[PDB]
Amino acid sequence: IQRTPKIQVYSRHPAENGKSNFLNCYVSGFHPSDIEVDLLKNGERIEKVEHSDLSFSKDWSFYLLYYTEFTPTEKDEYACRVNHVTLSQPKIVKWDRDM
Amino acid sequence: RQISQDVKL
Amino acid sequence: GSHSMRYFFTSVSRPGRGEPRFIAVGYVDDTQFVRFDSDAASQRMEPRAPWIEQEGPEYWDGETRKVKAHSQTHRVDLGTLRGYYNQSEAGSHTVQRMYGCDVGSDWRFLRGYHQYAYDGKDYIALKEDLRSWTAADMAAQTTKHKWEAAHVAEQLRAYLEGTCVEWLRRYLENGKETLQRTDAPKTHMTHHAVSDHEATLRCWALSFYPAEITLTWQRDGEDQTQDTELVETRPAGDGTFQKWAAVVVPSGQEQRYTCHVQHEGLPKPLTLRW
Repeated sequence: IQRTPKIQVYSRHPAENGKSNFLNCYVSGFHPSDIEVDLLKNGERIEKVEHSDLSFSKDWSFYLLYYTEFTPTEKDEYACRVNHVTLSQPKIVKWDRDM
Repeated sequence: RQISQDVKL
Repeated sequence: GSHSMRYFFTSVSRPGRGEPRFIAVGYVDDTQFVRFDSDAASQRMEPRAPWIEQEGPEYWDGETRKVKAHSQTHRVDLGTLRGYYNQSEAGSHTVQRMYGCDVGSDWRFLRGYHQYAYDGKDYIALKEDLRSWTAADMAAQTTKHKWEAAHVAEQLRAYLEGTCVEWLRRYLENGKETLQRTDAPKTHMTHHAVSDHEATLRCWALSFYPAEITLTWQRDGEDQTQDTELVETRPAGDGTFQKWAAVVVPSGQEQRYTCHVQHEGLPKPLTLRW
């Protein structure tokens, strides 16, 4: 059984320009567990990204939190890029500070 | 605390 | 309120790319407290919450011994299942296992669990009575018959009703300051419109613990599900959780709508209006 990931991109704390925060990309509901997750700054891959230990929900589907420390600005655009066996091409979700 | 035995399918 | 302790185990075979990788994680309620990664530096069960560090060397040795033995059993299980399902040694496969116990507000036994999955679907599970098994398919009946003969359920029952309950209680007492806390959600409502015709109202719940929460929309005091969106409760990364519920409303009718929040940390449910 294969399941496609759900993706949420959001900050740990309410976003304030010029103040350090954490950028999160939460991927969940997927199977198998093999997944590629990058955080992007203005379309470029962020080098230092950490992640949670693989766990799963009552339906057996996997979830992971990917996160990096960052200082948001008005200029900079952030996103999460995900590839999985269920995806024909990488899926990009932009960070919207109101979601 | 984990269960203290070896369970095999 | 009620509490749980759960362990979650995942092993993945990757032929031509070495031997299987194994990950184990332990939780009390929504707080991870231990981990093991078969390819990580330490090769030991590792702490992930401050209160578990109260446990001594006999514990860390014992839990390390048990989790490593578990990893090796999953390696055996992967071969066993490949045989049961008559599969080649070319493809990648996944074994998962979960077990644990639930207690009520009086910290007494409510329920126990012990179950397995193969390649994303159920394989075998212990029933609520802790005496019998549910086999998911024909292949799993082989495991079922084997476990019934060797009286596995009886041994598991003793753990689930005794050891599991007692150690959950111990953890709750040892980590009282954090595990027994109830952080009520910080709540607010936002308003957004791209047209003259409709607006989105979004009801926010932030910085709450435990993860358990209910967010509902009402219109004129009646529950409203049409034209709503509810996101999965998500981790903030600091031990708290976040959630939002949104509704699309006609321009000029925003005041008909209320957001209702239920959480253990709230003495009574909360009502929000634009």
